[PDB]
Parts: sequence; C-alpha cells; structure tokens
Amino acid sequence: DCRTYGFNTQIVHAGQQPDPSTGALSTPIFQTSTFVFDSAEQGAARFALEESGYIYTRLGNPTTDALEKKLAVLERGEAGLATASGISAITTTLLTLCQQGDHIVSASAIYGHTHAFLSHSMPKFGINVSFVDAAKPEEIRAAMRPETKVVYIETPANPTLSLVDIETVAGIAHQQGALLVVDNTFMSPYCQQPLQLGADIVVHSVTKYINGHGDVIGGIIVGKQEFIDQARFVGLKDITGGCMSPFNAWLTLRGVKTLGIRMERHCENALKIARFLEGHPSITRVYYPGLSSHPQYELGQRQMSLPGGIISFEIAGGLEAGRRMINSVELCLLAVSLGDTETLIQHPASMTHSPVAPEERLKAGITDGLIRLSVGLEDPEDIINDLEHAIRKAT
Amino acid sequence: DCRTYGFNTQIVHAGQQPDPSTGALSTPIFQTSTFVFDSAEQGAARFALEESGYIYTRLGNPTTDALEKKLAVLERGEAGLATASGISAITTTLLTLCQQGDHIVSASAIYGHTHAFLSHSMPKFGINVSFVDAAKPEEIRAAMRPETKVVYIETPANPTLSLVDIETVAGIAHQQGALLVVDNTFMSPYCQQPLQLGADIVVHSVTKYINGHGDVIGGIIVGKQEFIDQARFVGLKDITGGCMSPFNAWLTLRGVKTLGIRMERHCENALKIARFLEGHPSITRVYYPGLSSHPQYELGQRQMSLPGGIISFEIAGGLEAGRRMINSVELCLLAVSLGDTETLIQHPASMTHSPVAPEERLKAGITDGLIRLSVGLEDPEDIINDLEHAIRKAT
Amino acid sequence: DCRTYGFNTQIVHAGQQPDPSTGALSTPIFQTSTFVFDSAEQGAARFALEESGYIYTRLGNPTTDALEKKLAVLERGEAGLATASGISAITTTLLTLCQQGDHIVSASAIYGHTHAFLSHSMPKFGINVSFVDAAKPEEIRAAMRPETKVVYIETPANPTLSLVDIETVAGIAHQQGALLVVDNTFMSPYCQQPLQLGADIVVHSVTKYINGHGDVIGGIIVGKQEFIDQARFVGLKDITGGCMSPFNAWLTLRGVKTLGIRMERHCENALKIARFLEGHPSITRVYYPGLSSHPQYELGQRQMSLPGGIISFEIAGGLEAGRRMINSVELCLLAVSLGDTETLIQHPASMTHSPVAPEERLKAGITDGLIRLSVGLEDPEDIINDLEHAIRKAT
Amino acid sequence: DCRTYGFNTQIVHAGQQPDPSTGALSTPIFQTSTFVFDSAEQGAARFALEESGYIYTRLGNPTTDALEKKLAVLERGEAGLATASGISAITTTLLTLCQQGDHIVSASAIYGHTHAFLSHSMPKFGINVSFVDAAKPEEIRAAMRPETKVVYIETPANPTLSLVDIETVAGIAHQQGALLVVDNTFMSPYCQQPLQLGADIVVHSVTKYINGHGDVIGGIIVGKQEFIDQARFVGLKDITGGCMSPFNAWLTLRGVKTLGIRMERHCENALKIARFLEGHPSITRVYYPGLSSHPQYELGQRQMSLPGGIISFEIAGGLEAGRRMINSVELCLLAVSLGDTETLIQHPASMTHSPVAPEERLKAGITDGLIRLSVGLEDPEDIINDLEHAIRKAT
Ligand SMILES: CCCC[C@H](NCc1c(COP(=O)(O)O)cnc(C)c1O)C(=O)O
Ligand SMILES: CCCC[C@H](NCc1c(COP(=O)(O)O)cnc(C)c1O)C(=O)O
Ligand SMILES: CCCC[C@H](NCc1c(COP(=O)(O)O)cnc(C)c1O)C(=O)O
Ligand SMILES: CCCC[C@H](NCc1c(COP(=O)(O)O)cnc(C)c1O)C(=O)O
Repeated sequence: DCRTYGFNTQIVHAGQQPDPSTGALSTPIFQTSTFVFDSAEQGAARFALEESGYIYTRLGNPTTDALEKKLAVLERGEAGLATASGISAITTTLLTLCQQGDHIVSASAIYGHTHAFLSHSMPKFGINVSFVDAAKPEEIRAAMRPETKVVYIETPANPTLSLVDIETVAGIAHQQGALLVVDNTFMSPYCQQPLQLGADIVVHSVTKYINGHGDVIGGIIVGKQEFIDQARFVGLKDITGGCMSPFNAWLTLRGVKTLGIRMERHCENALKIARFLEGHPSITRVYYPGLSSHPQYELGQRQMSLPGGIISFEIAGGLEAGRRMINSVELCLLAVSLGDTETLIQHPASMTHSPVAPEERLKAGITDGLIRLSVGLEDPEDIINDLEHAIRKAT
Repeated sequence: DCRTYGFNTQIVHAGQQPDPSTGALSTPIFQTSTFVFDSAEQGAARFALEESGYIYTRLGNPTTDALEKKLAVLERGEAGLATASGISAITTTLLTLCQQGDHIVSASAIYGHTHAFLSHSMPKFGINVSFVDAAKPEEIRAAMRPETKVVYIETPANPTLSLVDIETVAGIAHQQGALLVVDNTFMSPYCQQPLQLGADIVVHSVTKYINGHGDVIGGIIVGKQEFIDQARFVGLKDITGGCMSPFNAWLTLRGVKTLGIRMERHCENALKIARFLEGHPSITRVYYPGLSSHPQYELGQRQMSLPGGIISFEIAGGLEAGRRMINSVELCLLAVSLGDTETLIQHPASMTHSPVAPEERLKAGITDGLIRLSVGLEDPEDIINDLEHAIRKAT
Repeated sequence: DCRTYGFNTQIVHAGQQPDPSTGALSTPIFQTSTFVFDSAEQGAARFALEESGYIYTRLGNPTTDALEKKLAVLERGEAGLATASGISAITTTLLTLCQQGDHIVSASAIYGHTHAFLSHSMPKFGINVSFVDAAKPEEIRAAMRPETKVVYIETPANPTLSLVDIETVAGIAHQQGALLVVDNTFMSPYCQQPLQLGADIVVHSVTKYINGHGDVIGGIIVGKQEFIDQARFVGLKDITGGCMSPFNAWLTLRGVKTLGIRMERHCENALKIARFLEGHPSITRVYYPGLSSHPQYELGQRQMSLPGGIISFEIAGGLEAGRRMINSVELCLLAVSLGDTETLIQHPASMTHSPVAPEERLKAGITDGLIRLSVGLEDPEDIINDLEHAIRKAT
Repeated sequence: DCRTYGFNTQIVHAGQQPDPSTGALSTPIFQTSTFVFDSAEQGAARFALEESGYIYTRLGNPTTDALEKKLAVLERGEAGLATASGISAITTTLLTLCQQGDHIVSASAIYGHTHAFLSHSMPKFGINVSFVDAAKPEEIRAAMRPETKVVYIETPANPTLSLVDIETVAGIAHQQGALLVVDNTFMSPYCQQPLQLGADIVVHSVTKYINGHGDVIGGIIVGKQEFIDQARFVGLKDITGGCMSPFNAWLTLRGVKTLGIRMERHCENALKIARFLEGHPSITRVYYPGLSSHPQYELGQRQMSLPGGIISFEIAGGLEAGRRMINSVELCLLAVSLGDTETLIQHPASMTHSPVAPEERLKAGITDGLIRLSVGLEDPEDIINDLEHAIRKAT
C-alpha cells in the first residue's frame, strides 16, 4: 500500500505501477478518446457505475487516473480529479457545490482570475460572495450567513505572502456548517497539507510547482470520494467540461517525480536570496515566510514544512525603480507564472497592473516598488549577482 | 489570403504557415505555460490588450491560435476559440451569454450530456430552458420569451438523424432578438456551414470528425470576434477554465489536414452501408440522410453537401436481437464515440441506456432494436460482410 | 486474422487492437525506456529469446511493434523493423547483410544520401559497390560477381521518375544467388508491393507518404522473419543503434490510417497537374509515370496501382527560368522533402545542387531547368493556378 | 554567455532561451521533417554549408540543437550531436573515426552491447579491436599499434564499478597518436568531466541519468567542432542514420533541468544504502566508489565529484540466494536499466546471463551472488527496509 511509505517514496511511486500487460515502467500515455467494450454487457456494466473500467476520456482515463491517485495520496485525501487548468479546478469545485441563492466567504488576497470569477461571474449565477481579510479569522466568522456553503482561502497569499491559519479557519467554517476549500498551489503537498489541518477540499494549479517545468497548464482537486464523484460526474462532465488531456497528465506525472528535490532546492535558494535582499539598503521590504520578521512567522513554522520558493520585495524609488530593475536583470526572466525551474520576475505596477489606478493597486497591496520573484533551480549566487547588479542599476 | 483558396486548400493551409524563425513546416508544438517579455513595457503592452502577442497559455498560445484560425476560416466565421472538450465549447458559450433570469430554447434531440447541463445545471444558476422538437420550427417560435437569449440546435440529431432547418430557425431566432447556436459536430465544416445559413455561433466537439483519429478530446467555438473575445477573456479565463492543451491543438491540426478526404470516404462508405441495410429484410428501419425515404431528405440536400458518416438502424426482434447483433460483430468495434477512422457500433438500449425505463427510452427515440453506427475508413465490403454476418446470427 | 481483410481495412486495423488491460482504442504511447519483470525467472525467460515479451525499448516496444506488424501486413512480408530514419532502414539492412569482401550492385538513380553511403562509406568497410543503370536489367546482370550479396534498387527513381522492373531484376538477382532490396518510399505499399514481385526486402523512409504529415523522420524494413531478427538483434542492437522512438511510431501509426485516401488524392491531383504541365508550351518535358509518353509506361501500369504523387518537369530557359519560377510560387512551398499534405517544390540546380559542376549535374539527370514537385492534398485547381502564374512570370 | 554561469545555472539555461518569435519559455517541440526556404537562394545558401539555418531534421533541428548545445556546455566541449540511442552515439563515433585496417584498444569492462559491436561487428568491417583491463594503464600502452586510432573506456565500469584513470590514459593515447573516447553515461557531466581530463570525445546514453525519467532512449556525443561536424554530416547522415526525434530531445531537455538535484539525491541515497550493505553480515562484498575500501578510492575522489548512484553487491549463498533476494523485494523494481527515478535491481546470473556458462560469467566479473542496484529518489530508509527484508528472506 503506497499510503504506507515515506513521502519521497510516495512522490515517486504512489498512483503508479508497471503496466500490467507489458511491464512498461513509465505510465503509458493513453492518448485516446474512446474505449472499446468486449460485449454489450460490459458496456452496460460501466455506464450505470455498476462495474469499474473506462468508457471515454472526458469521464476518466488510465494516465489521468494515475495522477489523481498520486495527488490524493500526497495530500492525504481520498480522491483526486484532474482538470484543464487551475481555474477549472476552482470553478469546477465551486460550481459543483453552489447554486443560485448560496453564499461564499472568500479571502480577498487571492489569485486575480479567481477574484474575477468570484466578483463578477458568481453573482451573475445568483451566488453571492463576501470578501474578507482571511489573516483575521474573526472577519471570516462575521461574514458567515445561513446560506454560506464554502469558505475559500489561499495561503500563502499574494502579493505579500501573508498567511491564513488553516486549522483555525476550518474550525470556524465547520461550526457554521460550511466547507473549507484551500488553494495549495504556492506550497504543494510537499510543504503544506491543508486536509491534515481540517480543510475539506484542496485545489491546485499544477501549472506551478506540481508540474514544475513550465510546460503544462492544468489543475487538480483533492477531497472526499463522495465530493470528487460529484465534481467528476456533474461538475466536469456537465458544467465546465474542463478535462485534462492524457498527455498533460503524463507530463505532470513526470514533473511531480522530482517534486521533493525541487521544493528543497527552491526553498534553500529562496531563503538565501531573501536574506540577501533583507540586508540590501536599497530594498525597503522583503516578504518571505522564512524571515523571522514576517508578521505570521510562527504560524508559518507550524503550518508549512518549508517557507516556499516565492519572494516579494519593494525596491527604493517606487515605480521607476521597479521598472528599471526588471529591465536590468540578465538571468531572471520577465514573466508572470511561478514554480518553474527558471527564476522568474515581475513588477506588477509596470507590467500587469500598469493601467490600474495607482491608489486601487495600493488598497490591493501592490505598491509601486513591489517586485515578485519565483526562485528557480539556478545557483543562488548567480541569481543574487543578477539581482545585485539590477538593483544597483535601478537606484 | 487563405480565405481565397479552395476548401481543400484551406483545410491544408488556413491558419498555418512555416515558422518564421526557423522555416519549420509543421506548426511547432508550443508546449509552454508561460511566455517571456523583453521589457516591463512589452509586458504592460500585452495585458491591457494594447499590443498583440502571448502572455500565458490559458489566455492564448501559438499552436492553439493556428487551430482557431483554421476552423474560423473553414466555418466562414471571424474567430475561433479552442476548448478542453466539446462540452466545454457548449458551456463556455452558454455561460458567457447567459445569466440568472435568462432563458434558452433548446432542441430536445441533442447530445445527452448537453441535455443534462441544460436540464439540471442551467436551472440551478437561474437560467431556464425550454425543450422543443426543433424539426418543427413553430415549436421554437412558440417557446420564445422576452428573456430568451439563445436558441440551441444540433443537426443532424441523434438518435434517428433528424434534421433542423438552420436558415429558417435562424430567421425566427433573430426576429425575436435571440442568437442561434448550432452544434455542427456530426457534419464538420466540410459538410455543413451553419454560419453561412444565419447561425451566430457554431460549436464542435473536435473529438469526432475534425480531429478524426480517436485520440483527442476537445472542442471549438466559432463566431464573431466580439463574441469570441468575451468567450475567451471571460468564459474561459474566468468561468470554465476549459483551455485546450497545445499538444491536443497540434494533434487536431494534424487530424484536420485530412478532413476533406476523410469525409468523402466516410460518406461514400456510409451511403453504401445504408443502402445495404435498407435492402435487408431483417432490418425494419434505416435512418440516414442520404436515403430518399428520410422525412427531411430535400432539406438535407440543400443544407448538407454530403449525407454524413453516421447511420442508425433498427434490427428485427428488439432488445435481445440488438444485443446479439452487437455481440456478433468481428470488425466493427463496440464503443460510444463517433467520427474515428475505425467503424464503431453501439446498441444504446443494452449499453448506455440499459438502466433507463424502456418507456422513457421510447419517448426519447430509443427503441429496443436501435443500433447506431459510425462508419470508418475500412473497405465497405468488409463492414457490410461483418454486419451481414452479425445480423444473420442475431435473428 | 488481419491478413484476410481488404487493403483499406488493413490500413486501418492491421497490427492494432484495443488495449487489453483498458480497452483504449488508440494504441497507447509506450514512452518508456525499460520494462519490469515479475521475477528473476521471467527476466531470464525473455533474454535468451526463450519466452515472448518486452525488455528494453531499443530491443522492442509495444507501440513500435504495432507499426512493424501493420507495415509487414501491408507489404505482404513476414516481419517489420522500425528505425530512426529512412537512411537507418537502408544502412541497418545493408550492414547486417554485408561484410568486408562482399559486393553490392546498385542502381545509380537513387536517393542522394544513399548514394553517398554506397560510394564513400561502404568501400571504407571493405564492401565494394558497382553502380549501374537499373532500367537496363542486363547491366545488373553484367555487374554481378561471385561476392555479390545484394542488388539494390529504387522505383520510381529520381530525378526523372524512371522505373525498374522489379520482377525481372528479382529473377536475375536470385539466379546469381543475391538478395534484392527495394526502396519503396516513393510508392508506399498502397501503390507498389515489391515483395509480391520477388523482392526479398523492402525499405522505406516513413518520413514521406507512410507517415504523410511532414512531422516524423523514420524508416521501416520489411522482410522474412529470419532476416528481420538479424536486422533487429545485430544490425540495430549492435551496429547502427537506429531505433525509432515510441512517439514517432505512434505518429506514424496515426498517419498511416489515412494512407489509402491520401494516396488516392495525391495521385488524382498529380495526374491532373501532370496533364496541365504537358499541355503547357513553356514546359519542355514532364516526367510522370501516368503520362502515356513515359518511356516505361506499360511497365508502370503492370507494377504500380497508381502513378504516384511526384512529378518532375523542365521549364523553358534553363537555370534562370527555374530559379524565377520557384521564386514566384505563392502556394507551393520551397522545400526538399516529399509525400507531405502540402505541395512542395524544389529546383535542384539552384537549390541543392547549385555548387555541383553543371556538367556533372547533367550526367546525373539534373538539367538546369528541372523542377521537382511533390503534389499535396490542396485543390488541384489552386496548385495549377499557382504553377501557371509562376511559369508565366518565369518565362 | 552561458559558459560563464555556475553549473546549476548552466544545467537550467545553457543551450536554451525564450522563443524569439513568441517568447515561449519552454523550447518549442519542432516536430517537423522539413523546413521551408524563402527563396531558391536561401535553399542553396544552406546546402553548401555557406549560411546557417535548418534544412531537414535528420541533418539538424532547433529542439535537438538546444540539447546538443546544453550538453556541450556541461561537458566543456565545443559541440554536441544527439542520437537515437547510446549505442548509436558510440557506433556513430567509432564508424566515423575508423575504417578497414584501423585498430581500437578497448577496455574489457564495458557495456555488453558495446562489447558485442566491438567483438563481432567491427572485425567484420576490417576494424580490429584489442581488449584490455583498463584499470591497468600499462595494458593499454602495450596493446597500442601503429594502426590504433582510438582508445575506448568506460568509468566507472560494470559490474563491480571499477575505475579508469582518465587523465593518465589520455596522456598514453595521445603520446601514441590516438584519440581517447570516454563513455560517461554512469556519471553524467554533473559528476565527471572527461574532456577536462584530456579525453577527446565523450559519449552518453542519455537513456540513463541525463534524461533520468525512464522514458527516453537516446544518446549524445560531445567533442570538438571539427569532429562533431564529421560525425553529423558523415556518420549520422550517411552511415548509422541514428538521429534523435525532436520529441525525445525535448523530453531529455526537460529531464536534464533537474540533473543536479537528481544526482545529489541519487548519490546521497546510494552512499547510505552502500554503508548499510557493507555493515550487513549476509552481504560478502559491496562495490561502491564512495566506500573507502574501494581499491581505487583515491582516484575516484580526484576524478568524480560524487560517487554515483549505482551499487553492486554480493549476497551470501550464490545463485539461489541472489534469485530469492530479487524475488523478495517489494519496492525495488526488477529491470535492467539504470539512472531512473525509481530504484531498479537486477541479478545478472539468474536474469540476463542465466544461459551463459557459470565459469565465463566469473571471468567476466559476474559472480553467482552479484546483484546490481540503481538507487532512485525514494526515501533511503524505505529502500533499506526493502533490501533488509529481502536479504533476510533470501538467506
Ligand atoms: C496569467 C497570470 C499567471 C498565472 C499565475 N497564477 C495562476 C494561479 C491559479 C490559476 O491556475 P491556472 O493558470 O493553471 O488556471 C490558481 N491559483 C493560484 C494560486 C495561481 O497562482 C500567476 O503568475 O499568478
Ligand atoms: C460519452 C458518450 C460519447 C460522446 C459522444 N458525443 C459527444 C458530443 C459532444 C460532446 O463532446 P466531448 O465529448 O468532446 O465533450 C458534443 N456534441 C455532440 C454532437 C457530441 O456527439 C457520443 O458518442 O455521442
Ligand atoms: C534531405 C533531402 C530530403 C530527403 C528526401 N528523401 C529521403 C529519402 C530516403 C531517406 O529517408 P530519411 O530522410 O527518413 O532518412 C530514403 N529513400 C528515399 C527514396 C528518399 O527519398 C528527398 O527530398 O529526396
Ligand atoms: C538492455 C540492457 C539495459 C541497457 C543499460 N545500459 C545501456 C548503456 C549504453 C547503451 O545505451 P542505449 O540503451 O541508450 O543504446 C551505453 N553505455 C552504457 C554505459 C550503458 O549502460 C544497462 O542496464 O546496462
């Protein structure tokens, strides 16, 4: 039983075994749309969910099934469901759970396209959402209504890597009859296990650390079998249609083999870079859970096995400085994703949020000098030199 | 301009050209999650939709863009949007268009998972749906309400390959202020062009004939640029997350190269097989638009350039006969998809709809002896011999 | 037994079946390097070739095995062996068969890199080669020696699509104790079957028509089991190492599904274009086996079921005209391969053979005005218009 | 310049950059056979090697070029050449260098299929080979002849992980006018750099650690540009045809991103497991360069940055014990490859070499109790427990 081995052993083996018919060690790429039955009877036995086996890849596929099983084991969940994207993991989940008249309490400090879905799309389906500062569990409690079905959080959260106390929030949600859904993208199961802290459902964008190689868009949902069966057979099948391609599942299986050693190196690197930035007189602030001045440092130590691979920081001199800095890096690459093997950097005030009113960005935690860094697998000395050179230039 | 060449030339070339940097003839597989910017300024220029280029594959990708452009040309539409599945093409479309309080008029004779989405999921978002017999355009008119945003049809329709008069229905929908959405999966653009008949939006499951090779789940939406931009930047980005993987897009580009020659052969084969079945004294009925006894035969001749690759038929002796028949084929393969290079066969009363009450199936057009056949690229004589042998055995 | 069905049925089905463990219809992509054994005993049973099954993909793989079996059926050969390239199919074959002191009789009119291998590499291994005009079977006989192990031919042959009488040459080779190896790349098994005419071994570059989609480099060898086992376990395993990747095998399996309908359309198109060129007063010569003035026309009719998709022709005005013409096409693409879905064109005197002495090219059949055309799946009217426009411009 | 960064930075970045036309961060998969030219002139400019760019994937491809460049940087070589297999890397190399009448001095302790090529195939091309114990550099010197073109070694070598002193052997080979070719498969460039020690040419099977994921068969050659150009344009193009598919190159690029962190973990694990085995009273011998009793331990410390991921050991009780042991593991997988993320185990006397005469195996270093272990990325405690359990059972 794969649930019995060590976590690195599970990373490598859980959900997978040699192909029964051939012995192939790699999980085969079942790049098929349909599946053949031996008889009328076998076709019937599968459709009524009266007998196990495959029918059609939108419903289930052996390659994707391996990925779902592996991630269920890694998050200590019953079952997994792969999706087309991180967005689809979130929306499949919430659209399965909620209907007209229901309510959601959401953290404000969440991924931007998640916020758009919650702010604009949900209310158009009759589903109301209240946003709160989830670093303050009391605001979550105060926002709960009789109609609240879900509490939704991300931790750590952009853009300043603030935290949410999963265990505390889970207790509050459950006392009030709601489910807790946690987006665990930033951490991966190697660094944080929300189900073990009382969350009901975990979602990821596997696009970030789980795949890790910057070449797959995808999501995963993990939770109880009863829920996952609804997310599969109603949410995905009927509502979003957000299935993962078998090739993408295979790539993610391949990427996740190195999850443990990648996370160790990302976090070792990031701690070094965060300490460098904290010592730098041109840098006003450094946001990183591994720094002891982080305002929720102790919580982070309890909840996270490592402080993560992402750092935010503020450069002296505001917008122009941030722009000059990101324009002066030679090694770090300018891009908006994270969790890849390459170090990526972005300056949201000049890049993504450049048309947004400067005062709105500030309300949103986005100061003019804020830079976000996804630390890769390069030598940290080279990343530090590159940052040092660019900071010197920018200031 | 690719919109100027013949249709076979467009099938091969539209949306594609040699790679500019290398000359590679095959469209490269851009199996990437993110895209790098040259500067802060270039990153900003893309996000505000102020300058063209790529950002992130959930938003857009060069491989997928080629597929979208090709299918837009083939359907004579402005723009295309690829999706994770045929379901996602439909739901992305309808969830973009509709909100709480809106209404849809839908054909009853539609794909089963579409019917589930319309029957069960839409009403839970406050979106009501009226089902009608779309072979009777008057029932569509009578079901229209002030709140009706969309009329939704499939033609030909399962299970008896009845038709819908696209042009007539489009006129009725537009007079009453609604959009017409047509699922053109069964035909492909090679055989039917709903936009040219007044439809506003076409959707496909590319899983069937467009890909054609039984190895891709995917969808596509084609329509006006203004609509497609909303389906991309709200529907997909925010709501369903149903993006297509670049690999799947490349496979579908590859599959669609042979669309014209495949459709010609599927339809040539199917006409021969349909005539054989019509002459067979053990077969009570044959449903095929190429047979002159089809009740909408003339409409079909006007609307469709070929009668298609799908045949339904009823075998003497009801359920037991249908089961014995599908259990007695040696060449045809028992499976529930269609539009693959292999001939596929299914007996819905014993396979898919075996737990459904026999009288409900009958209301739904599914008689106990009904067999559905997706005609492949084999020698038709071999398919005929296989059917002949199995029919003889079954009766 | 797949060897019993019609040829189109075999194209679709031979060598393939639904996956036994899952029912997946598409052959799974077994993208693996190794294979696991259940026990020491099972590992031993495979290595001594004492029991069937897989060990390691360089030796054999289930995806590649399907391709090998399919092509063996299509060529009416016992066994198949896939390779990294068409070159590797040829060299694996000849390096398996021949050793220091042996001799080969080869056609002169062969693929250029084949000629280089025969002219320069073989003699450096002590293997001598005599080149002859294989359109004259007597020259083959006259060149035979006691040490001659192989007679090697291509038909049709570049650059003027001359033919070789397979049956006649086979008889001559066998009387003198030699094997006949035929490169059947230009025809595919759909159009010519050298084994049925007495050849011992057929090779292809699957890069051309068998794959057909311009996205795979690969080869195949077909022949008797005893030979193929030597080509696999010595030639490939030890000598060239030229194994095919499972992904490439899967792509070629996918491409070959449409071989019959592609060849029909390539040849229908090519006959139309060849007739157009023959009627054009700016074109001095047209080389195409489907034209009745071809000097071996009747032989072609006996030996080939279709005249093929390749045309060569000579434009009035020599080198400058040929260059102006290829520079003036808008639809045809300038490239050196053939057998793709797109129409490709090349002018060897200005492109490939531009540094070669003009008189050497002439000895080699390459006149200054010679253009080679690989006819694709576009509308022939569009290809004709494009050629017409470019010829008018060039002259 | 990528040759200036740290080695981990080079692992991630060398040979790669964002796509120029699109910014895609992942190297695109250029899964193409041919490449289009803009004009006759551009086609000519490429063929004569008079201008840079692509022509045809057997000759060169942008995806494969990235892999070749990366591995050249990592081995501190001028140029790289990817191949279909490790075998093809070796044979392409040696068949390029050598012709009838030439001689090779080879280590005896080399990969088995290499030994077959050298023992049986080379002499049939007039190329003689002398095998020597390359742990004794004097035997290499004594075997040199006026005709010796190459000295060929592997280090560490199977089956007992003996070493060869690269620097010493290079000096001996060069004094006598020969090239030194080193198979660096077992180490990877992360652990050993033969070019930096005076080797002329390095080869790998990328099937093992460079790819690392058990899903690619492939090779690479690294050396001087003048040599590599001959290996490409004669060896590969003409002789072996052993090109690598672009997909396989992309997979290997992806796999090699984690080379540094994988090697660190493989070797950390292997040292722990080797120490465990050395302390075990049922284990008579343990072969591992990281153990101080290894007979060439100091050499290993100078030549290798880590002691590697492979261990051989001898179990008490000979053949029956070895068989019982490999039949009793539950976590380790029975297979013949190495360098994958999963721990693999084999007992050559019962598996591979079971039909070989027991006394021949002994001459070859293969004792009846010898087990070979490729240590994966699992928790070492789990691998140790699995070995402990199986050893206890076997004895
Ligand atoms: C387009 C902006 C880049 C996206 C990226 N975050 C994406 C992201 C998602 C959405 O996942 P998908 O992209 O697979 O749908 C979900 N959850 C988190 C925490 C995310 O960071 C970022 O850089 O924040
Ligand atoms: C699972 C049942 C097989 C599905 C198949 N019809 C699927 C299908 C879809 C849905 O497309 P996707 O599967 O890509 O989401 C949409 N539209 C039509 C007309 C369809 O036939 C059939 O055999 O009818
Ligand atoms: C590089 C020149 C293009 C090659 C192409 N002929 C390639 C080719 C080969 C070699 O096959 P591979 O390329 O798979 O090794 C073998 N046999 C024939 C008849 C060929 O035409 C041509 O256009 O003639
Ligand atoms: C089939 C036996 C398994 C092969 C494996 N060694 C394969 C191998 C090769 C050959 O490489 P390819 O397989 O990519 O052609 C070259 N060099 C070394 C050192 C090898 O170990 C082993 O387990 O030793």
